Amino acid sequence: NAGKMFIGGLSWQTSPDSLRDYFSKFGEIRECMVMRDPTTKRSRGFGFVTFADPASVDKVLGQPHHELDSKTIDPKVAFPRR
Amino acid sequence: NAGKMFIGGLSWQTSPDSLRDYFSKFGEIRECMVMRDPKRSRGFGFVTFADPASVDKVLGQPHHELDSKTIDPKVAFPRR
Repeated sequence: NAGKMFIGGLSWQTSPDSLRDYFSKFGEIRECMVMRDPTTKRSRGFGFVTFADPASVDKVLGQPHHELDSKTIDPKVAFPRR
Repeated sequence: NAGKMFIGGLSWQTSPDSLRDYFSKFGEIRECMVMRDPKRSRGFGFVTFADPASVDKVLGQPHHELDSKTIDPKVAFPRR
């Protein structure tokens, strides 16, 4: 549904509060989660954000660069299928 | 939480129902979900097993394949 985004490339050290704190700069956030890639303890992880205002997604995508915990992260519109 | 796994590299071919059918052979599944990237090659799948034991059966099988693609199921530790 609306307002949801899937984010790739998170540092292995990025916490959910680091993910929430960065993305709060484009709007209020309903739900936020980080999932580690366990192939290594030093592997890039994945993030999920659910914005309160679905216009927040637009604000995110209008940036050319996104950086978090010194890694370039890759926010995408989420396309879930249960 | 427990009993969760994720799979990368899913083709557009693979339906959520196909993913569920694949992993149900290792045990009953509570949740199953696919996240596509539309850009023409590989999305992500998420499965929640009823019983954590089912994760051990997936990981004790060394080679996995789904809809022509080798897949590499991994334990998922989501943290909100």
